[PDB]
Amino acid sequence: HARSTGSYSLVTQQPLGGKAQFGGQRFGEMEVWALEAYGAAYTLQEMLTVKSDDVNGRTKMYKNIVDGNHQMEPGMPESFNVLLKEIRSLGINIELEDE
Amino acid sequence: EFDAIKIALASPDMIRSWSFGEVKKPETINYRTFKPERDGLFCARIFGPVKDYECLCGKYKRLKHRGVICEKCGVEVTQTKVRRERMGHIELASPTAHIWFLKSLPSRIGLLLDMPLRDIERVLYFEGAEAIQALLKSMDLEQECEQLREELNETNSETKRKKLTKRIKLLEAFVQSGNKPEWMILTVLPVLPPDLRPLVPLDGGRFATSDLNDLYRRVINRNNRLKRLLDLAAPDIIVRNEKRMLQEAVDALLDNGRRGRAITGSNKRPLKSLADMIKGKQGRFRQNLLGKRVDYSGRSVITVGPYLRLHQCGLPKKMALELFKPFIYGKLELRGLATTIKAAKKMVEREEAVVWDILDEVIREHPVLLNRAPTLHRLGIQAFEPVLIEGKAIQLHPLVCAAYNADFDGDQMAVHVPLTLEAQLEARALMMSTNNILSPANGEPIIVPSQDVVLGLYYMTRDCVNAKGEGMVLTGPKEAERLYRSGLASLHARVKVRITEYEKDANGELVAKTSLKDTTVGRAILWMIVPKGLPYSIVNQALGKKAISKMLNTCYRILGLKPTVIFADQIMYTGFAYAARSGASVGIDDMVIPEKKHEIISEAEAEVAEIQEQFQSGLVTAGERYNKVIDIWAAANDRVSKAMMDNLQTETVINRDGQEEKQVSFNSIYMMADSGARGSAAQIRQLAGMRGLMAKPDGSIIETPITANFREGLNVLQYFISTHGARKGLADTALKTANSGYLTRRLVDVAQDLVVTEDDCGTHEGIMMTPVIEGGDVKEPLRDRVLGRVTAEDVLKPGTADILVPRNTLLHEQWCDLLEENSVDAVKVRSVVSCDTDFGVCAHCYGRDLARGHIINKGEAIGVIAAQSIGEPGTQLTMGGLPRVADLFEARRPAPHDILRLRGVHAVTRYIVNEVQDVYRLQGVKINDKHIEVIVRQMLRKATIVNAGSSDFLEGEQVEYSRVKIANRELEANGKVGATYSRDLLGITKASLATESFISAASFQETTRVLTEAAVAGKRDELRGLKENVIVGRLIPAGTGYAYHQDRMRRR
Amino acid sequence: ARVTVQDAVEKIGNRFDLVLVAARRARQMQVGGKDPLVPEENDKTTVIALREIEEGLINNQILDVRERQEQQEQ
DNA sequence: TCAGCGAGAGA
RNA sequence: AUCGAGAGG
DNA sequence: TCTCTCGCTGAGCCTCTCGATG
Ligand SMILES: Cn1cc([C@@H]2O[C@H](COP(=O)(O)OP(=O)(O)OP(=O)(O)O)[C@@H](O)[C@H]2O)c(N)nc1=O
Ligand SMILES: [Mg+2]
Ligand SMILES: [Zn+2]
Ligand SMILES: [Zn+2]
Repeated sequence: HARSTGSYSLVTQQPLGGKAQFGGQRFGEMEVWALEAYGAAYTLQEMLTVKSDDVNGRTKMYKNIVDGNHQMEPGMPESFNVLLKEIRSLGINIELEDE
Repeated sequence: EFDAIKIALASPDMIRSWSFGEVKKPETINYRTFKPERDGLFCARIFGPVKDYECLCGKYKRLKHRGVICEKCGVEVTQTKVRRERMGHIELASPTAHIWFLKSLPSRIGLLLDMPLRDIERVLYFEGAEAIQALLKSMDLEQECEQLREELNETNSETKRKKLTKRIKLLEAFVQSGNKPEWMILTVLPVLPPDLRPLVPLDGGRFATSDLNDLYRRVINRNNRLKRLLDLAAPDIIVRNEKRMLQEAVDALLDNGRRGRAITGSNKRPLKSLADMIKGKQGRFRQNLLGKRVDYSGRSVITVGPYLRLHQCGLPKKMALELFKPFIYGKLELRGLATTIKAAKKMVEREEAVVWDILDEVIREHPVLLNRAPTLHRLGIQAFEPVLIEGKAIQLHPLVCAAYNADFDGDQMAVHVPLTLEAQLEARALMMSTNNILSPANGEPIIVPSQDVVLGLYYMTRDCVNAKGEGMVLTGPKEAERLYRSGLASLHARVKVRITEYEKDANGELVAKTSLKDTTVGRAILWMIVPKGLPYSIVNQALGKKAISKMLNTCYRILGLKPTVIFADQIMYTGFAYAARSGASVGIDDMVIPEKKHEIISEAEAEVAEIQEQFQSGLVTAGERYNKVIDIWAAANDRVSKAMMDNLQTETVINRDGQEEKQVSFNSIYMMADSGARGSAAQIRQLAGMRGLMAKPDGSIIETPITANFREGLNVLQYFISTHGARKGLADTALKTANSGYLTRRLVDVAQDLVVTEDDCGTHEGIMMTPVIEGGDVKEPLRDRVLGRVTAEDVLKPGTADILVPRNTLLHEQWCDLLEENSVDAVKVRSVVSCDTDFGVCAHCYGRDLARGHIINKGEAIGVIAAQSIGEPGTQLTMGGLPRVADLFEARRPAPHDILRLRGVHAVTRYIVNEVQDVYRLQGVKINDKHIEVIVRQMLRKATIVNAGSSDFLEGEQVEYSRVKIANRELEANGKVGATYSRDLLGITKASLATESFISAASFQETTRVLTEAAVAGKRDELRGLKENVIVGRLIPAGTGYAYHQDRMRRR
Repeated sequence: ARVTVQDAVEKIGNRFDLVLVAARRARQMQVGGKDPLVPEENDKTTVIALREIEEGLINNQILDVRERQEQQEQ
């Protein structure tokens, strides 16, 4: 089985996970540990933003790869926003301190 | 666009500020039709348009009028994404308590008050919490703290001081945080956004529903039932009971199951609350933020490819054509073969010949990453150059298997594609297989031939007597090759050949020497692949596994890296080529049974009989014949095994010339065992000797052994006996993997933030190194323990006023040989445990890099490396013992505490290191002591204050060691008196939860209490560790990102 | 640039900064439209940059002065 | 289920 | 899209 | 001060298949 692009889950807009559903492979915690022990920061940042639940970054990255420019500008994942909204739902104030 | 995350308690005004809609009285979405009903949980007005740029009534549908609310229906036009952003609120009619601040072992909603938990619960259960709300409102914190401070001094009992300090700390923290009282009791409730709790359609008309929408509706109806009752002025008897029914309802939306009798739904399973969506293996932290599913990936079965070079792998073309789609689209657009995306997609789908050349050019110099699932160390992911093949399986290099722990009996593998220039360069420069030849856990090579290669090279270099072609004199290796390929000579003939070899002259210049040497044909043939610079004596013998490893290491040391990979590939080709030509096989007559066996057993059966006679008339204890019979059987088994090996090792007798002689035999099993390719001595014992003595399931020794082997088979009773051990081994393997995994995760969590940040800290302390001698046999010498360290002080020669060793020197192989030429003493070291660096370690206190050979660089994540290096052999052992090391690393009480208190950090360091190495060495596992020292340094990061001094303190004041040291250093130049502190020791699980960062502590485990303390303290997170930046999605402050972060602090 | 990169590591000093310099130099050729300093030989920008670094013609302080020259002219 | 460690008991 | 049952490395 | 009940906490990783009930 293999995949390049496809469909994403509804709440956490990450790829689905079955061959019958045309899903992607899972990059777990131990693989993150291995990349950290290598020191490959840009590969990890690719693995967490552009190939995952970041929405504008993957679109811009696809257009750039089509145009021949191998460069990414990442953003914030949606799962963090979901976690923040749930924490707010529990009656607790949590904030990103811009200052 | 941000640098910190702040957490604090919420207020009714903040909750109403977060909201877009009023109190939601309606209960249901609307089941009849798609349009939701107003004012309820799902609502078009509150949370925004259901469809992009279209109002619910449909009066406005298109852009230029955007930003204008419709008049007739009052609907704003906006993108539907806002439906996963906005929130709402429920305005209650009666106040309700928050279960989190009440339900805990240190209950903090009644910690400020003096009421016990039982009494507070009884008042709250009414057998609505206006009493609690008013009591918290009326309390004055400043006067209470002033009274408690005076009361603390008067008290002379240690037990009384324990509670007073806890109360004072909580009061002071609550005052300084800024959170007002009476906020732990709710008056408004927030509502989660709609699109994060959606309703999913089904094949039939019915829709799947979420648990949250049920609990919310239950709370809404139970709270709204009190709304109408207020106007009717019902008797207080009915009023009180409903209030309690409200309480539990709220305790349903919040953490469920914390007070017993968890609510359930249609099935017989409890419903999952909001607290269930944040913790556990299925929560957000451990399932969606520290790991996720990715694009540009694939999976398949793996097969061996024997023709590849070490930096290549074989990739199927059907997978590749789909993995690299956008690059093909772009290159198709570049050459004019298409004019649109749809045309290119159709052209790729209806595959032509032109697209295959495009695929050939896209992947010409593009690496890929391969990964095997269990992923125990960092070598479980590597990078390769892909070669397009036919079929469906993946081809893998034989030399990388042992690092992957892979064999070709059904294993699968995953593949990923880098996309940016930085990622491609990192893959080429850091993760390429040609870069990884030395272990990070020790200093041993990770590529090593085995099995058929070893057997082929061993057979190629053996020696016989009176073989064909013996006695010739040759001009060189080419004449030997010609004679062997013609058919005029044997590989095992003893001859004289003229050989030339090169050596280092004085500065790396190769100088040649030529002579005559007695050797064999095969050795001279093999000499043609050895690189220039190595002596001839390294192949003039029978080459086993260890000899081949030694050859590879010598070539790496003398000549470097580039010749080494070529030498390895040539060795693999030669071994595979010459294993096939021998026709080595296995047959039933290879397993030879000694002739005297039938004697040794029989006489033994006599002796066991004789002691039985001694049991007829009382002469020996009935508990003594057991031992004597067991000893007799052990001696008999030893005799039989010795006879078998003595017959098998010299089984060949040879007629040299009219005379007989003995030589090493050519029996297949014996050569397979001797060369080191497959098979230990005990397995040969079982195959052709005696099976031995078994054990009962309890652990006792069964008196009668198995006198048969696997050649002459077993009967029913012996076979039945031998099943207990097999089942016990399989059960032990099946159930102890989880313990190793849990220990590894704990070790990774305790040390994930340690990074090399400087070069020299300036300290002068250290650890004295001495050889480990116990009982009389030196278990550990005094050479390997100090290889690669840095001397803390000057080392003196065995004489007055003599300095044997220069300071700050880095000991390498040549230096080690020079030292061992006249070694008379030992060397002190600097340890990472004794390092004055703040927030990290310095290079000279660490040492050299085991993977590379030189001094450790800046930006290394040595903590993760230590954690993997320790956790890998424990897991690999699975598929005293593990409980012993888990008991040490958790600081379990039987003591290390007294060791630290009485002899410093050296005592605990020595105790833990020695007691871990004792367990690990019994299994023959090699791990350097640096990693254990890293973990121990992480195990002690807290100090207990005693004397306040001139700085701020709170008597006990368990604080960070680094912060106390910083305060003492700051209050030194100005002139003052510092504080007094003692060092504490903690277990890894306890040490992980007491960290300055609450995000990582919440990520580890026990989310609820960590979040409770953080919310009541008003903590602030600075995003300094690896895990925090992983969770937020930024470059980690290590490796290729390190400089980036150093730029950031230079911008402020 | 091919099979092994050890020479460029020795010429720059460590792998982490070598990656950054190589990426910065490769982006100039790929996107900014700049000519190579070696025969191209049907190679990608990454390996071309690695070869130029191994030859000694490219390092960080060279890419500083070269860019400073362009700013003055413009 | 089974350890592990507080927390709250008392003679 | 969970809940039970098995299977592979 | 020194035993004795009383309790929430935690328990390896990645794939595949079926049915029943939403
Ligand atoms: C059952 N299981 C198996 C594995 C993985 O499977 C590998 C061996 O599985 P295997 O089929 O190749 O058999 P093995 O090589 O040991 O012996 P034979 O080839 O028969 O001689 C083993 O390394 C291990 O990582 C795991 N991580 N968890 C499990 O629960
Ligand atoms: Mg296998
Ligand atoms: Zn409208
Ligand atoms: Zn230091």
